[PDB]
Amino acid sequence: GTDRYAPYFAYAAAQPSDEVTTVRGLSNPLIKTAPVTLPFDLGQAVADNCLSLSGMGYYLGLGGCCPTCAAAEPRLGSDRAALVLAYVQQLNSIYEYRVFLASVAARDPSERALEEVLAHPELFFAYYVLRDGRDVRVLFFEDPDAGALMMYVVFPEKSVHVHHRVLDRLLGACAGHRIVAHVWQTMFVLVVRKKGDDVPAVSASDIYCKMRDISFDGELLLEYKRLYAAFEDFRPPR
Amino acid sequence: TLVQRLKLILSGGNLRCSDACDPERPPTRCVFQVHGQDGSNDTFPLEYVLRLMRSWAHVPCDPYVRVQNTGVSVLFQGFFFRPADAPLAAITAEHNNVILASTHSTGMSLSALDDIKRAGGVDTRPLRAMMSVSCFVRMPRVQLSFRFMGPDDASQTQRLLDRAEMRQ
Ligand SMILES: [Cl-]
Ligand SMILES: [Zn+2]
Repeated sequence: GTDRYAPYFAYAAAQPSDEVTTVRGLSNPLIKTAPVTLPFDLGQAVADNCLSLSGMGYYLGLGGCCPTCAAAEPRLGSDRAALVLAYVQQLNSIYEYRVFLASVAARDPSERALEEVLAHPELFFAYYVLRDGRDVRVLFFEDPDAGALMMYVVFPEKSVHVHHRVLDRLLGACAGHRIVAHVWQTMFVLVVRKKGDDVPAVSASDIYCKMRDISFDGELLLEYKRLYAAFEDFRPPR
Repeated sequence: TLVQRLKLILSGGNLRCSDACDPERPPTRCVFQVHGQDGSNDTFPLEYVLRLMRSWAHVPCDPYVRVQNTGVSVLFQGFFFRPADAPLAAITAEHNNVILASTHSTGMSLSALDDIKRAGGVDTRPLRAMMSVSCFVRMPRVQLSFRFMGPDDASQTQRLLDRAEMRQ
């Protein structure tokens, strides 16, 4: 066997001031980033974990050692008490959020489709969190392995980096929804679906009235039509 | 006596410790209880306390620490022997994340830790690569990560080992 630690522990009992500095000194993590494979459940990522998706591969790295995380750190350095209350208050007013509503407008512009979207407020919370930390596109489809609907969060760039604080907020706001990272036709997508709450009584008729007054960008609605066409034969696993 | 040392080891962090052990006859029962309240992000020096328990005993043992989600805080139960049925994290050195739901628990014994250390090609030289538990209390869940930590300056650690070798 091995007893190589025995001379140190005899010394550590005699020198307490050295024991404090030795324990505190063990701060540098040996593994700063580890490879992952898609489909990847984001629920496997802890509070300081960041997700990186690229042609270089898929990685679950430590935020404290990550340069992409460090750059965004002064901008989103924001309390949960006001964060939880923020997307709850912003659920009442959906006018500025053109990207979210345009997806509903392009797919099915009826009040019955808007009734079903507003029935799952956690999906707007997912979009709100991912918007802050930017140019994402949402797609609503029916869950064939659950009368509930699932959301696809399509990323615009060939390179993707989800901040450790951003996915901490994302998982927290969507407790009751499973978030899995996928790749479909060179596009990185996050599938937000029900796995198994203080939310306002959403008036579907009032937002539907506002939708008629709102003038959407034509190029964004056709983009959604093309994106919905591309994600039809996706078939995400359970 | 061991609680005095454990409180000193954890003095740097914000982990509460609860207040006799015979070196010739070690107890099968729980030796220590380390608590971590909601919101906290403190680190537990797992490998260090497990190896400290091995040096404390003069009779062959396999020290074990159980990590539980009490549904309010994180619980770290200390043992000189892994109790029958006690859980062990199936983690590797690279893949070390464990998410604990309310009332659920995981654990780590020195022997199982040594197997992980050797399988991951990690350095066995004293205090060069030490496993520590990084815990994030995100209610109702307890997020754990069994990461290997090294010193910021290895030249300082090698000199400390010489000081221990000198006094022998
Ligand atoms: Cl999925
Ligand atoms: Zn990062």
